[PDB]
Amino acid sequence: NTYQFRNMIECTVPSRSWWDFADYGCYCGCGSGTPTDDLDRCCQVHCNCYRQAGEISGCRPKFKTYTYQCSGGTLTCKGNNNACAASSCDCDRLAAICFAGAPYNDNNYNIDLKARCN
Amino acid sequence: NIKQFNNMIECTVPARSWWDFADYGCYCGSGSGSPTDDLDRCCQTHDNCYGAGGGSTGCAPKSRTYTYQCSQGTLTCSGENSACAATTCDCDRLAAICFAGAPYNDTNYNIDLKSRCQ
Ligand SMILES: CC(=O)N[C@@H]1[C@@H](O)[C@H](O)[C@@H](CO)O[C@H]1O
Ligand SMILES: [Zn+2]
Ligand SMILES: [Zn+2]
Repeated sequence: NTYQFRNMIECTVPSRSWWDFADYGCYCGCGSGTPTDDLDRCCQVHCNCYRQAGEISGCRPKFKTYTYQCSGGTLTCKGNNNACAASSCDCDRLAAICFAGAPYNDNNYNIDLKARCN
Repeated sequence: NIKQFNNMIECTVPARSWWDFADYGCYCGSGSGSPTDDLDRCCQTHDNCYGAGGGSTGCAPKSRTYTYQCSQGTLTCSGENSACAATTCDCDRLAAICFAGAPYNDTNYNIDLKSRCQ
């Protein structure tokens, strides 16, 4: 669920408030257009990841509670997870790890989506 | 679906595109915090409407394709829509209708959410 994903982020990127990713580029907040950079593409793969999970009957990625452990840059989705929960958890985790390896460009935060992603 | 909603929006507000609402206030885009104005509210209940519709078995708002019609600024959902389509459709036309009537404040577009949406 959203809350768990927020933790993975604080996990892999402690030097930043999860808000730093609530409105970055064209995808961190989820949308469309040309990803403005590596970090934005991270979010691009994450939205698409959520979209595939939605194809599993009854699966609401945004709300599905899953089992994971986030231990200092280390993220682990637990096996006790079902298809929906397992898929959701791997989306968030991979996105959290992805953020950790992509530079964060202050320019790309809160950009004009109408003009830049359309 | 959202493709149909994007267009519903233009039916009632042809002078604008859905993009003017993609990043407006604290909701038109996602969801969190205190509504900013009437417009930012139209979006709050739209999301709520979707949340109510998700409760409808097998119903996926952003993806369910419904049968609607736009005729000179006025929207109409057709009858042959399944329980899920009909609900989603209505959600969208009420939102579209709510957007046309609310005031659009440039000052509340592209806002720093990390400071106004806690
Ligand atoms: C609270 C939270 O983490 N919300 C995430 C956001 O961080 C992420 O940037 C965006 C795009 O992937 O998807 C949202 O669901
Ligand atoms: Zn452990
Ligand atoms: Zn923004």
